[PDB]
Amino acid sequence: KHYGIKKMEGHYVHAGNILGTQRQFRWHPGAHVGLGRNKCLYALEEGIVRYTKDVYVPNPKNTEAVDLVTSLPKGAVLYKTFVHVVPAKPEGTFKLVDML
Amino acid sequence: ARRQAREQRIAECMAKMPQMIENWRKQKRERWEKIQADKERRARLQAE
Amino acid sequence: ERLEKYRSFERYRRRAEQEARAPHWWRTYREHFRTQKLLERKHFLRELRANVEEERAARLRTASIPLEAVRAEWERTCGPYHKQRLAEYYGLYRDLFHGATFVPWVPLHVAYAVGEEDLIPVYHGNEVTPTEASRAPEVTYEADKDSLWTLLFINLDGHLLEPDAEYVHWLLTNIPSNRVAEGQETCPYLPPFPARGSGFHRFAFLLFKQDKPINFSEDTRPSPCYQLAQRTFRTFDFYKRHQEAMTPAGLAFFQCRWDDSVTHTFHQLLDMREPVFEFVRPPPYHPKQKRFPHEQPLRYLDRYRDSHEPTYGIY
Amino acid sequence: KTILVKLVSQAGTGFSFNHKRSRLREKLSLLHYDPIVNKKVLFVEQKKIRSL
Amino acid sequence: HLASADWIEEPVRQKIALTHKNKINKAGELVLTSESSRYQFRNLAECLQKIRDMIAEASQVPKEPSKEDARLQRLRIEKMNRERLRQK
Amino acid sequence: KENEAVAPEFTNRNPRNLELLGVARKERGWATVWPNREFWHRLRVVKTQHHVEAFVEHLNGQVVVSASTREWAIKKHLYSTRNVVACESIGRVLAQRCLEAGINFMVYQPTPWEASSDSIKRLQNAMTESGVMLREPRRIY
Amino acid sequence: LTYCSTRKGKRKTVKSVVHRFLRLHSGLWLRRKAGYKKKLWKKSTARKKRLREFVFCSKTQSKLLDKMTTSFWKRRNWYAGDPYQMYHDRTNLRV
RNA sequence: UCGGAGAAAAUCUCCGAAUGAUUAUAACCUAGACUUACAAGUCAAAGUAAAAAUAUCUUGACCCAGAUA
Ligand SMILES: [Mg+2]
Ligand SMILES: [Mg+2]
Repeated sequence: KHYGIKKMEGHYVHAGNILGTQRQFRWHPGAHVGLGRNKCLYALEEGIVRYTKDVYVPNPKNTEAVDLVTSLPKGAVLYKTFVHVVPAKPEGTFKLVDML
Repeated sequence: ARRQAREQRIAECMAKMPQMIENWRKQKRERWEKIQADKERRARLQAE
Repeated sequence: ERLEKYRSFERYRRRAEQEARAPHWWRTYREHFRTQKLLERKHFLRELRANVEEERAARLRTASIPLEAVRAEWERTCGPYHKQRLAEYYGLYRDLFHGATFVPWVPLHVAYAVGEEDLIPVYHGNEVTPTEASRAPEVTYEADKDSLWTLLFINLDGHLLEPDAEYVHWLLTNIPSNRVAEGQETCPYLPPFPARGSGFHRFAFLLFKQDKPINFSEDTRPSPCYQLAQRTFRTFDFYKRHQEAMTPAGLAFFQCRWDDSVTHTFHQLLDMREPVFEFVRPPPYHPKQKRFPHEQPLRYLDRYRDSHEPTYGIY
Repeated sequence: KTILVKLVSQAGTGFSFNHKRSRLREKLSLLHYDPIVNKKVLFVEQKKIRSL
Repeated sequence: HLASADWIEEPVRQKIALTHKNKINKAGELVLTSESSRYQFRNLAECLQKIRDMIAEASQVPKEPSKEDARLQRLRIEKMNRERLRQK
Repeated sequence: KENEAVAPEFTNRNPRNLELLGVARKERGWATVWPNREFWHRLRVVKTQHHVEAFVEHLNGQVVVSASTREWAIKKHLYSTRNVVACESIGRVLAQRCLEAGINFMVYQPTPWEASSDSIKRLQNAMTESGVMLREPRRIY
Repeated sequence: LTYCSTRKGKRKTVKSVVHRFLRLHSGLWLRRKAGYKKKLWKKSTARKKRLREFVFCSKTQSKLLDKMTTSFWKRRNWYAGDPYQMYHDRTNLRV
């Protein structure tokens, strides 16, 4: 219950944090965003939350998605909503340990 | 004595473990064989 | 219904990829994160097509292509354009010349001699150990006669003290034509000295087109120079001084890790203790400690402790 | 309908874990991780715990 | 000073110098440190102990190469590419 | 000694420094989309109607090494732009350039039919012989 | 609660707290999770892991337990080899 | 008592669960979070270990009695 957006766009998120909960795929995992068993979306890197539309391409193996995707109007393609976390720090830095 | 008796029993059981696992792996293989032995190997054979 | 259907995953995939690159009103991931020559080419193609043996090998999937000839052809025909990218990729342009881009033209060649006829070609992005580069390499670029030139070696990333700097391993000046022994040795050759645990330092070999003989007295260095501090150098200032008579025409860069020879360089001639660097990550994030960590496991108290040993205070 | 059984490791350890089987299906046996041995070993049904 | 020190036997000294070159100062002395406790008694203990391990591992031949760690694979794979390119 | 002076913090500017160390970040999301983007480099092989192209591109979208049969030098020695041999030959050329740039570890994401294609298998054979690794190592945390 | 006993005139400990919770000298209380030994066959592996843990109590729960026990249960105990020796004090706590 | 659908979140309109079969047998440990009066309930990077990644689809406390080791 209480499915919704736990973190809104622009917020400084720390790793592991949960961004949104959903019974069905209202949003899809984006960049540096993980997917949970229950389909909740959590931050894989500390950063800033960003929502953006993007084209949807499914795994070749799944029959339902390849069939639906294939049977689309040549002109255009369907889209989806994605959630991304923008990493805000470098992985690490080099420091002087000792002079020998 | 308890530890040695505990250790030795594990060693004997573990020593024979590969053979038993192979057998268990073997059986399930034949079990599945029978599944397709008639699902397609015989049932469809007549459906031709 | 009027429009046809893709009927193939590949056709949809290619269409989707192109659309993402195109700009859009809505936010997207990318925002946040002559004639005679042609006739000659066609004639060769017809000759190759006419050859039955070539067709026979192709239909037998036994044919092969000589990489050696293609490599030479690639360098002459379109190699510089690719060479420009690998310079852009590594950021050479955005570092040496503050974002100015110069297309390389001369197919410059460098190789380090190892004992005997086993030359290590220094291409773009190659990996060369400091040990091999102990001595200066052979440079050949077919300058042709009556062709003044100048050669420069630079490490880009270094200068332990100064971040925005770049040492000059050696600068030959007034190089007349292909031959390089005639260049004025403004700076002797220093062996590569990438500090331990500092990653991959990228070294580049750049050549400028020398219009008129200019004495680089302000650039000459006391030979031998083992006072590393003096090797401080920044291309932009140097090029700006001589930009009138200096225009770059060649590139060649390798990246090298630390090696035992580096210890020799720091001690024997640099005459100083070698620095050691280690990759240090920031400490992990913990929410502010609470007096009552409700519903949190016993591990909670360990997260905020400094010493792993017991203390006894007044006891 | 189904029953709760106790699969016991045949590696000589006393490690056991509970599983479910259908009253009709034959006696069960599975490969499972034994922490004491730190290896996969056969677990064979020895006893019923309850009928669930 | 590794070489000058006579309590260590000469064959061991040569092996130690090669294996643990990174810990040898410009003066030729072998500098090892520890900062793992608030007690200097304990700190010195590992320093002294590490010396003992060095002698033993240098005294005893490590014949086993063991499995190749992913870092060794990366070093080996990248090293192999150098030869191919170096073939000129 | 002025020589001994060293800044406490190093500032290694080499863009490929962390990636070569293996410690740089890779995108780990896109679980519901194909293909995954947890790659430092990617190989995209596109078979056009008459031509076959191969690229190596970073996550940021800048191509590094490009080998295409449209290039003049390859064509003069290449019988037919679209062929199994052409796919095998272009792979060899791409490898040497990739070796030249120092790109030893790469990620290839073929489709099921594309993976089964004999030409793609032959192309990967050439890359394996050259020593270009089609699978990158996992990140270091 | 017994506030004034007939014999000794003191408060009395509620021995249901003493048999369920551990008090750290700093002021915290540890407990188990209800149901951690019940119907383990139908509980998920992640659920069982959460149940096995030792957990802290809230401020109001700790305030209640302090009322229900006497001072003797709040003293500093010097047990040799205690496995909670390091958890009896707070470190780097600004609050 | 809890879950699913509508009204649309206050009372109203409807269906189901006190599981079921499948199975690759699904480990230990540990950042950060969701939910929540309490209690119970969710998701999960990193590390290690097994194997050669995967469990897929659709619920009752404490006490007190047991069972085996
Ligand atoms: Mg609670
Ligand atoms: Mg993990």
